Amino acid sequence: TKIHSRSRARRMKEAKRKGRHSGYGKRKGTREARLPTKVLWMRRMRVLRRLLR
Amino acid sequence: PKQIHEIKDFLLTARRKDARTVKIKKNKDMVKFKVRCSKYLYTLCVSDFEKADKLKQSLPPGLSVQDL
Amino acid sequence: GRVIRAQRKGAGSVFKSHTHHRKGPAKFRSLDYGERNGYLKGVVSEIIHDPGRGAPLARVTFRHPFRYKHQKELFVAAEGMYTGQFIYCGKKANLMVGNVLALRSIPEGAVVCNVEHKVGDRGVFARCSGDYAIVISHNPDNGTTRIKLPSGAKKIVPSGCRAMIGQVAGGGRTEKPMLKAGNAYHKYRVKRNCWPKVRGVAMNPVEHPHGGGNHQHIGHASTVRRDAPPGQKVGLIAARRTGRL
Amino acid sequence: VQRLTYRKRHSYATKSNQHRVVKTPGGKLIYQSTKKRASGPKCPVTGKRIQGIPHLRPTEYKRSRLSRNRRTVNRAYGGVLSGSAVRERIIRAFLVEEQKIVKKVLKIQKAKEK
Amino acid sequence: TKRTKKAGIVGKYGTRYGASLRKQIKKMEVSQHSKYFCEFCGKYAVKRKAVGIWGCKDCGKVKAGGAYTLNTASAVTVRSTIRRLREQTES
RNA sequence: GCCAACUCAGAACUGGUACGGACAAGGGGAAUCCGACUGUUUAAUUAAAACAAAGCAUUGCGAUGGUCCCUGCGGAUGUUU
RNA sequence: GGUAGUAGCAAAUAUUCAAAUGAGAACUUUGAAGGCCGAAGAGGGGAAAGGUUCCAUGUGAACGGCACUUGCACAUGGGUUAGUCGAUCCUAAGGGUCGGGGGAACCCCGACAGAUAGCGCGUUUCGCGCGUACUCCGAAAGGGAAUCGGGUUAAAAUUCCUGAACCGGGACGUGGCGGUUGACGGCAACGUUAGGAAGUCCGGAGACGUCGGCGGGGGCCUCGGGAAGAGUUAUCUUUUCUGUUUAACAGCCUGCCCACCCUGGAAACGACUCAGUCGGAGGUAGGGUCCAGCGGCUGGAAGAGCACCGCACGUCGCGUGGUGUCCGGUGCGCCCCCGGCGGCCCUUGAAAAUCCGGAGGACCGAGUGCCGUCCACGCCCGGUCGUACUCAUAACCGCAUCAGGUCUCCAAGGUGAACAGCCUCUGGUCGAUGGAACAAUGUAGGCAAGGGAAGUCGGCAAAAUGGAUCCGUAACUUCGGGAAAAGGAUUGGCUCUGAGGGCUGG
RNA sequence: GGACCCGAAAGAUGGUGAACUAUGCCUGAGCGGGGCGAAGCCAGAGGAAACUCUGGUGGAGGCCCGCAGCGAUACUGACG
Ligand SMILES: [K+]
Ligand SMILES: [K+]
Ligand SMILES: [K+]
Ligand SMILES: [K+]
Ligand SMILES: [K+]
Ligand SMILES: [K+]
Ligand SMILES: [K+]
Ligand SMILES: [K+]
Ligand SMILES: [K+]
Ligand SMILES: [K+]
Ligand SMILES: [K+]
Ligand SMILES: [K+]
Ligand SMILES: [K+]
Ligand SMILES: [K+]
Ligand SMILES: [K+]
Ligand SMILES: [K+]
Ligand SMILES: [K+]
Ligand SMILES: [K+]
Ligand SMILES: [K+]
Ligand SMILES: [K+]
Ligand SMILES: [K+]
Ligand SMILES: [K+]
Ligand SMILES: [K+]
Ligand SMILES: [K+]
Ligand SMILES: [K+]
Ligand SMILES: [K+]
Ligand SMILES: [K+]
Ligand SMILES: [Mg+2]
Ligand SMILES: [Mg+2]
Ligand SMILES: [Mg+2]
Ligand SMILES: [Mg+2]
Ligand SMILES: [Mg+2]
Ligand SMILES: [Mg+2]
Ligand SMILES: [Mg+2]
Ligand SMILES: [Mg+2]
Ligand SMILES: [Mg+2]
Ligand SMILES: [Mg+2]
Ligand SMILES: [Mg+2]
Ligand SMILES: [Mg+2]
Ligand SMILES: [Mg+2]
Ligand SMILES: [Mg+2]
Ligand SMILES: [Mg+2]
Ligand SMILES: [Zn+2]
Repeated sequence: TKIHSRSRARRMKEAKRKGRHSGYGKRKGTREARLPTKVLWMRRMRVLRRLLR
Repeated sequence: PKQIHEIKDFLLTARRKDARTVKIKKNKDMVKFKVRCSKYLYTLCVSDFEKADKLKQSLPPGLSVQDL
Repeated sequence: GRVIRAQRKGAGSVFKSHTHHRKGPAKFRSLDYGERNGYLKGVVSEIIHDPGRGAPLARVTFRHPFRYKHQKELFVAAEGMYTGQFIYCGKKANLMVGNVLALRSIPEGAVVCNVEHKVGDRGVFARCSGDYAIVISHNPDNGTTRIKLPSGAKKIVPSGCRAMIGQVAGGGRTEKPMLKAGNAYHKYRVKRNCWPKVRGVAMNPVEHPHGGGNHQHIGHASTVRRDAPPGQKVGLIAARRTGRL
Repeated sequence: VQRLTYRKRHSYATKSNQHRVVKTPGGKLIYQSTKKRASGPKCPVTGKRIQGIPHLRPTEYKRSRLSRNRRTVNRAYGGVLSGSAVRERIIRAFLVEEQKIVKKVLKIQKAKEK
Repeated sequence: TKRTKKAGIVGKYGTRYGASLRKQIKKMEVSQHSKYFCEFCGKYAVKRKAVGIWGCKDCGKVKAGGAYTLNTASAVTVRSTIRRLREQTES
């Protein structure tokens, strides 16, 4: 099979985890499309309710 | 296919008329005895090779036996 | 020179009623000895929605008078009736909402629904949601009861005609504005192909007396003869008057 | 990324054309037809499911295909009415018969008095 | 926060159909979607299933009532009239 | 102690101020006329202010009936009121 | 005939080198290179429609708008295998009818004017009891009895081969089960492979809209470790790439979200979801029952498949042997299925065949054999027709190998909000007659100093604006909007800092 | 009278088409990613009270940008 490597993708993932390529010039979707506040609220509610329990 | 968990039940199954053939598979960790009947294939797993050999000796004379 | 829409209605085949999802006709029990002389008890098992009908319907289970089986009926629901309620049909049935009684046993001033016209016809008057008939008076000499119908007309019927006590459930439906064409589309989709309606003055002359003209206008009186032939009888048919009150 | 095709000449995604993807011992994915989801028996009085009976297609309940214990419940009206419904029916029957006896006795006593 | 000054439920219609019609339909919108007291089990669990049909989620009783309200105004009057006539007949 | 994800917000340094680097992707404002709006229309010159629409008003009719189809017999509205 | 060897052959990025064959090669085949389709494909299948176009061999002439050694052309042969996939069965809108009513009649209405088909029990084949005028056609997407891997052809396969199952029907034999004539256990939900029964009656499944959130399962995507092979290696790279599989069916286990049962009796109210909601009509809590599964283990089943490493014939052994197929993580991810809530309706979103269960108990048997038995095993059978192939920038229609039209299933990686645009992997493909030149005029696509609509009927066309983050936003208004009004600022790379979690252990 | 030959727009009679298109009915199938943020619900602040205000949650609409699908405004572009 023809070569199609994932090394560049893995390196880019590492850089993004380090915090690279995440500025205002690298964002196309809205904050909501990137990560819904509903998802964030659900996570927070689950965490806090589990702690209280 | 069905599994028999007892050597006595395996012998009872192999003694019946419709038992066509017996196949003995020799795996690394056990021995499998398979009886071909009219409706189902009955498999008995023996962990110990000594009881496996004893069963092989105890197989009825009139039943064909083959080794794998 | 073309058949008009009102004329084409009668042939049907696209103007037939849409009845695929309906639950069968709603009517009283067939009049029999038990209802004629005593009373018969049934139980309300379900209240259901009948598509194309504003009023809800009630499924009622009765014990067959002379057979070992269940007698199943579908009544036009009266307001206030509930599942598990006991319904009593007959001449001796008590005067309670939901019971079916002969008009001879219903005192004057009573509110009833699904009133029979002919004894045993199983109900033809005052069946729509929120509608009712009112018992006015009795005439024992000829055995006839007078009733006021929803339209306000007074009608004389045989005193043996049956009627359910109370008014039809679902009243006040027409008060709500629909606000949009989609609601009317949904409403008439389960009734018949009668919507939307094209105005006669918007058509060409060939297909309507109101059609034609360089301006939109009827061009002649919209009141027509009672004996005007089909295709010519459009507008306000046999109007005794027009305009505001 | 193996892409699949229908195994039959049904080319439309209807309710009766539901499939699952299964990996065969030959190392390749394949479709396998799956039966439509069916609701099990329901109690007419309470409207809730009847316990002790699996939810299968009507033909899967055939006696030759399903064991008796799997399609029977050992109680009066078992498999048809729920336990609470049966209890309610028994209590109603007993109490109504008792009240009928009471009414008959009261009528007899009134007739004797008059 | 007070999301709407006066629109309330009819805010779903935006700026369509006219203020008078929106206000007129507000009453039905509120009533048909409100919960109602159940006389059979003493709970506020009666909800409209379809026009004229009101079912209780707790005890399961289903009643025939008004198109957009559990009890129409005329229903009480009819009940009172029927009760008066029945009492007159029975006495 | 062992694992786990990409979201967010800040601070330095740095490039010929380049950086949503291709791609992707509203021009805006002040008024008049018409139609309320969404919808529909002359397949192959007209998509519109035309048609429909919710809303408003008028007319007939209680079944031995109103409207309509049919040579006739009988039918649609009507599983209706 | 002139027109005239003239008009034309120009959309869908693109071909090049070497060799083989052949009289003849830009166009056939092999290899190499350079490109495209870019998964809502130029890939892999179906429905209709076509009808042999499917596969092999060969080829004078015609045809394939240049050419051909070639082929969806021509000629000679071959090819479509079913109890399990469909039709077949059911009924939908409706269609066709008896009788009756009309009609000169062809015919019209259609169960509406009427002694219905028949159905069960025991039998001297006769008797008894039920019997509301169509037991007809109508879906290769509605409903619905049953099959799975592995292998195999030039062309067929869930149909052929092997192995292993299942469904329907028939008849008996053996064993087992009940007789307290018609089982046992659990307080209960209910459990156990069996465990009476006729007319009659009742319930359920089949069986159902749409939208939104959340949760579970299968497949895919993705990260790490072990091992096998391959790619790169002037330099670095424990790194890059590929694969590391488990079908129907049987048993056991488990028991999501719900539902249900037992103990007990609650305000200082508690429990609880993302959202709701629940509780003296019995909550929390403790303990159980049941339901789904495309969940787990075992048999099937490693003997199979795949990868790797060897020996051998070396013209025809479909030959012969070994090693591995292992252990974890992650998620508003993508496709499908399921569960449970909530929103919407003047809209409430089929029927029947068929199957299961239940109410009743007429009737029925014996003492070492009788009567029953939906239990286990054993035995036999399973018709007819379709099945090749295309499904389209040449296999259907459009007079054609026409840039048009024609229903639907599957759907990788990167960037990015994104089945947007752009690039890439599997798969496919370079098929649009070729060569030389770069005049005018055109078609399509750009740029242009200074001015900026003076052009024009008219800003037609083009240009300008555009994503995201922050600040800010007027008149008017039906108070819902206007609104992205308007108007301003920022955006790369690199190196960091802070915040936001899970499991285990008293 | 066919009436030297050829020629109408029409009229009548009897049959055939809803494989295109129009409408009703039955049964199936299909429709990214974002924006605005109505009911309902939670918490907090102000106030003497009445009551008002704020921050969250949720996800309504014949609502908006927009892919597929469906359609067809302008160039009065190409072709003609
Ligand atoms: K005419
Ligand atoms: K219409
Ligand atoms: K109109
Ligand atoms: K006119
Ligand atoms: K006018
Ligand atoms: K059971
Ligand atoms: K719209
Ligand atoms: K419009
Ligand atoms: K338009
Ligand atoms: K109009
Ligand atoms: K009539
Ligand atoms: K040749
Ligand atoms: K006749
Ligand atoms: K008939
Ligand atoms: K079918
Ligand atoms: K096989
Ligand atoms: K269906
Ligand atoms: K729903
Ligand atoms: K299967
Ligand atoms: K029984
Ligand atoms: K085939
Ligand atoms: K086809
Ligand atoms: K100008
Ligand atoms: K001018
Ligand atoms: K002449
Ligand atoms: K058609
Ligand atoms: K349709
Ligand atoms: Mg997103
Ligand atoms: Mg006008
Ligand atoms: Mg007549
Ligand atoms: Mg797709
Ligand atoms: Mg060929
Ligand atoms: Mg006849
Ligand atoms: Mg039949
Ligand atoms: Mg919605
Ligand atoms: Mg991924
Ligand atoms: Mg192996
Ligand atoms: Mg019984
Ligand atoms: Mg033709
Ligand atoms: Mg991304
Ligand atoms: Mg058609
Ligand atoms: Mg737009
Ligand atoms: Zn209640």
